[PDB]
Amino acid sequence: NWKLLAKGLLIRERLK
Amino acid sequence: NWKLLAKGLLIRERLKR
Amino acid sequence: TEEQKQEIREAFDLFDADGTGTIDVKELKVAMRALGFEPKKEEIKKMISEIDKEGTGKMNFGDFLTVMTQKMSEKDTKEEILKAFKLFDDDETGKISFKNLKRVAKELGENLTDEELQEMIDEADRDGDGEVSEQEFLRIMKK
Amino acid sequence: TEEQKQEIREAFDLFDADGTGTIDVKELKVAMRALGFEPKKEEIKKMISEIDKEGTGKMNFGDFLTVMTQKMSEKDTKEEILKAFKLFDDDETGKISFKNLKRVAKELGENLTDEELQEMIDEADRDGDGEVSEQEFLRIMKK
Ligand SMILES: [Ca+2]
Ligand SMILES: [Ca+2]
Ligand SMILES: [Ca+2]
Ligand SMILES: [Ca+2]
Repeated sequence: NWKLLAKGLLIRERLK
Repeated sequence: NWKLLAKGLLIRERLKR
Repeated sequence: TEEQKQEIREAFDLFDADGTGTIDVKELKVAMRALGFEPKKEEIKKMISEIDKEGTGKMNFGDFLTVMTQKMSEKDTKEEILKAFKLFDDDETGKISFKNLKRVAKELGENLTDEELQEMIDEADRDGDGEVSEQEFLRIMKK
Repeated sequence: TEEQKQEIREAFDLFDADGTGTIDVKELKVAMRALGFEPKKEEIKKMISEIDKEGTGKMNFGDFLTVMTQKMSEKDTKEEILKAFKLFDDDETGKISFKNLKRVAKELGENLTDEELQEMIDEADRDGDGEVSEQEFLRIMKK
């Protein structure tokens, strides 16, 4: 779950 | 491993508007 | 949710016109249908056995609400898993191939060798046809 | 890229003014510094052992280039991992707390129970202080 969330955060940041 | 990838796909899709 | 709980009460009450507080367990299939499920034969067999462990032939509303809550949760989980399957199966071949899996892993910045990707296919590939069906994916997503 | 491959070449040649094609392995720290790395004592010890497994005391360009490409890629991912750390640690306390994790899971639409979130803290919290440091996060990410 740490990898999942970390990558979610980085995906979101990029899309913004 | 299947789970991470599956959830990763769902997370990416959610984040797209 | 209160609106969903109300809908479940209304479906139960269809089969309790006499207001006994119970319905015949044999009405389960039609009650479930009213609520938008289409349970398979094996699913009905298993549920009836689970609902009526004392063998009375009858179920009360609390029993019915518990099972319908479970089934709704299970349906939501299934639909989500199937949404993920489609995200793997981007070529719409109805199966997750080694190609789809490699593409996903790469896209998600996950570094896996072909041997490691083949190992995932083999793990999921219960029927031995070399790719991953919806049923196989469902199975492996709930473990 | 070729641009950075040239910076690496220029840094190497600083320590080979006699044009032998080798430099003393003892110059590794200063050469890495030239390239903008500040390796710790333990890292230097490890690299020198790794680079000079035959014990000659010298290194050639191909070997320098190999190690520097690896350190560059390691650096890029560390920086990206710490970008994610800062995205968890939005209160800038320097640790990822249970609160930070819960917030992230909610914002990203992952339904984790408090028990599952606590499990994640415990998994990462190697030093036992109840929160997750950059070192712990780096560890749990690079595995
Ligand atoms: Ca496919
Ligand atoms: Ca199969
Ligand atoms: Ca914090
Ligand atoms: Ca800690």
